[PDB]
Amino acid sequence: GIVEQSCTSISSLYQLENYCN
Amino acid sequence: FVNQHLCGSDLVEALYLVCGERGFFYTKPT
Repeated sequence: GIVEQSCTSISSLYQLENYCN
Repeated sequence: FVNQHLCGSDLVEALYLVCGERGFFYTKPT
């Protein structure tokens, strides 16, 4: 899925664009 | 887009930079 490994937040926030409200 | 291991307050704050949608909510451990 996402996170749980390197905490990512680097090459996957384009995905994080759907975390906001 | 540098360094790694952020998800905690970094996917969060960094979200203010990625989403910036008047707020956000991600899943955090514990």
